[PDB]
Amino acid sequence: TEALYQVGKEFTSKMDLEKPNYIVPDYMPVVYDKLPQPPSHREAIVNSCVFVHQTLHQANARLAKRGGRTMAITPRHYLDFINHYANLFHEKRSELEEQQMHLNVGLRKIKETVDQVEELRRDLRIKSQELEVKNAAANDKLKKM
Amino acid sequence: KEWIPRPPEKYALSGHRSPVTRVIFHPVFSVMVSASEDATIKVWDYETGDFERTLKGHTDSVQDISFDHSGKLLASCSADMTIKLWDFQGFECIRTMHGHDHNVSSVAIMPNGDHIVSASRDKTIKMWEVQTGYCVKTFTGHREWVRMVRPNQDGTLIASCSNDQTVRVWVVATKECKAELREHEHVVECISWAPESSYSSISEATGSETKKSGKPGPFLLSGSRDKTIKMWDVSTGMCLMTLVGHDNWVRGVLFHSGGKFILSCADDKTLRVWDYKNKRCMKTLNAHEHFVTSLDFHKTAPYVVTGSVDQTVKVWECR
Amino acid sequence: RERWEKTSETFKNQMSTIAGDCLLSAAFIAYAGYFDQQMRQNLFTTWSHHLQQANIQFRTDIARTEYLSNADERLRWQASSLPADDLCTENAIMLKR
Repeated sequence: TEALYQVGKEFTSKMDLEKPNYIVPDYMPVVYDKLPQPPSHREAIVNSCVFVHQTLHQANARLAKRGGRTMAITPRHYLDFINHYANLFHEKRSELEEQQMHLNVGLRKIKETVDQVEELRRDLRIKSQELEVKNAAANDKLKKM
Repeated sequence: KEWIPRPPEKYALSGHRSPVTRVIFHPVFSVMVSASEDATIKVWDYETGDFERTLKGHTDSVQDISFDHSGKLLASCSADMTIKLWDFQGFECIRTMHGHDHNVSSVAIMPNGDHIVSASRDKTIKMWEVQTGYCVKTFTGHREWVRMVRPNQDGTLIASCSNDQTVRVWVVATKECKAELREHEHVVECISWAPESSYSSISEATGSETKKSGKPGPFLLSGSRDKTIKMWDVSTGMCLMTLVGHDNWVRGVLFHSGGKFILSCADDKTLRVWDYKNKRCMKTLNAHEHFVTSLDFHKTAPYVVTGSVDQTVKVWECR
Repeated sequence: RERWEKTSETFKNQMSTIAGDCLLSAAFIAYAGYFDQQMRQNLFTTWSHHLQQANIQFRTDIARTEYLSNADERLRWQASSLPADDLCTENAIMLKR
């Protein structure tokens, strides 16, 4: 269990995995015995990973007891698990960041659009006023003549 | 050294699709980093002007970026209300501290290399821990948008300029505004302090009298949108002399590494280097076809960089 | 505009659950390959309960097949005569990732 925990820590050190507002549960399902008593978010995540790896052993034992066919669970499975975790975290986070960026740009464009619509209205008002003055002048000059 | 930029450029780097907001130099490597308004922070090799990489973590437009003393971490702020910390060995974001409501404008790591300062529209300056990411203390007293923030040479004193016409110096331990300055004609935008090698050069430049300890005291400078660049005393809070002649709004100021000249950019499309001790050098050099946003001076190399609204970063030799 | 504003508002909450969602999806890709649907579901339920007990945020609404693959990829797989089944979709995802 210690080896799995250490591998998880070292592999996920690059990962963000930092929640400042993390709330420690009253009864945390402790898997790694040497886990710090007030664990952080990263330590909890690594504990969850180790728990998953041991859950696979329990599942294989359950299948063997019933008489089914089981495949050996190896540390290479753990390495694939953490590699997939890293890749999925990076991919999903980057995709979310891209989507939010583009949505923000679109919202800014729409706001600029409505602001320009308000400018267009007052431009139209000025145009109407000048048309009025011109037509009135011409009518009464014809009246003079 | 008597390093002076010259009208001919070396490279005009144009990779950003949006206006560039700030440019800095790597402390040790031959690397210059430019943040722009398209939420992307690009990394270039200024010696040969070669695009190296880009970091696209930020959501909204990146405002300010800053290295540490060792150059192993890169603090960045953006309009997405968050502060990102980048590991410069592999170039991936490692810690994204949140909070500090509304657009964050400036960010800086004081030389101790364990904490970060940040300033934003929410009229306050937050302190963060690099290792953990917890905002431990918040500085209040600015009544308006805080624009640019810089610490001292040993991580004890901080300067915050804002739209409120006041430049406030804050102390790490006591969290009190020891010096508050309200004297500028219009909004102060950019600040930068004096290195060691310049304090002596100020004494004959202004005629200031040494105190009982004999040290001239720490210094400030503040450029303000009123086209004025005013250099200030930390210990007293009184004006020594003022630089006037900038056509348009000033945006970036810093001291020459030798502590002898003044190099500043402004919205006047030009870069101005001015003498202060005897007011001899007044060289104005057109830099960009459009508004010029920020600049930086290399500590040892004879190079300076300027980032402008034209989505172009330019490199000037020093001679 | 309304939809984009809603999504931009929920951006922070989505970012909050990436760790849990990616943990579950990676565990499914790495481990649940050999098992039938019943045991895959049992393993997923056990992992979800453990994450709940550890106060680790994860989205319990989205399906794993939707989370790990986009609609275009699913349409292409169906064009490759892949059966329209959840387990077959999971198998294709594992054959991809």
